[PDB]
Amino acid sequence: DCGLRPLFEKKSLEDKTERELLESYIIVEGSDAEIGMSPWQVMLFRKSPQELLCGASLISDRWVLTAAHCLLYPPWDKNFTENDLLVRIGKHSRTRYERNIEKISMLEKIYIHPRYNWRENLDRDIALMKLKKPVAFSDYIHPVCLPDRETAASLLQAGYKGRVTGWGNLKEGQPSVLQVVNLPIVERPVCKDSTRIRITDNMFCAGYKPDEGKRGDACEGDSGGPFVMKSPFNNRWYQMGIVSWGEGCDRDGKYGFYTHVFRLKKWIQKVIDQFG
Amino acid sequence: DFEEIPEEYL
Ligand SMILES: NCc1ccc(Cl)cc1CNC(=O)[C@@H]1CCCN1C(=O)[C@@]1(O)c2ccccc2-c2c[n+]([O-])ccc21
Repeated sequence: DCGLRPLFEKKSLEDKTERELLESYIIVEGSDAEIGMSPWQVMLFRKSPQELLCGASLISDRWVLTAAHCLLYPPWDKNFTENDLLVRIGKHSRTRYERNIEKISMLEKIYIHPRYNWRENLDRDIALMKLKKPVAFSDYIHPVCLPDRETAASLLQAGYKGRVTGWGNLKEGQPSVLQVVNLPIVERPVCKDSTRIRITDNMFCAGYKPDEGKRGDACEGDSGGPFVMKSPFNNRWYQMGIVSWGEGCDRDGKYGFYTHVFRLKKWIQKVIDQFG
Repeated sequence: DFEEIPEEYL
């Protein structure tokens, strides 16, 4: 039942911009998310001091996906343990406690990819978090699907648009509610030529180039969030990427880089069945 | 500037 939103697909209602995504299959400069638009959106919350740590996504009733750098990043002296954080699911407002809507879960264990490269280019920027108890699904809490080889091959193409969501900075400035933006996947050569950082096959970049006019990008605080696409084949939402890194936010000539979820699916599956 | 969550969670 993954990728089918209770307030949209399940009731045959479309959100205001999903059409833009479909037409392409041939947070800075975003907008307020609609209620129940990204039911898999998760907020990584730091216990003390209470503050936004990163975004994340719900992939089952007991597993949450995020970017490895959100939990481990030596350059900024970041090395969180499971007891240092909380997972807030089903949220819309950034700072308010959404009683009767959101659910706060504790972390049982954190799993960082063994070959995550924090010292150079954030290669394999991915991590899994097992919750102590399963969260109950609702209109505002629902898992997103993970892509299979065919899904990735068909939708991970230059020009095809995905959607990124998060409570991060609005400019390189904090939003009241969850922000959303649809961005086109950019061809590899362009991504590589826009930076001095080495790009790998475990990442893809997205965003508009200066000649396109439109803008948009993830920013600090959005890391760990999902880059999703709605399959035109089965009408389900798939998490194709994880907000990873970018030079600044929404700068002309630059692009946001996302962890290639399918490429690391092997690792994801291994961790899942090995640990419950 | 975050509200404050129920004590059970903390
Ligand atoms: N920068 C905001 C931004 C814009 C678009 C996206 Cl998709 C994601 C993000 C948020 N992610 C980050 O900031 C991450 C956190 C870890 C270092 N990050 C970088 O990005 C960053 O460009 C950066 C910024 C400041 C200092 C050092 C570094 C750095 C070092 N490496 O090896 C790769 C990428 C970066």
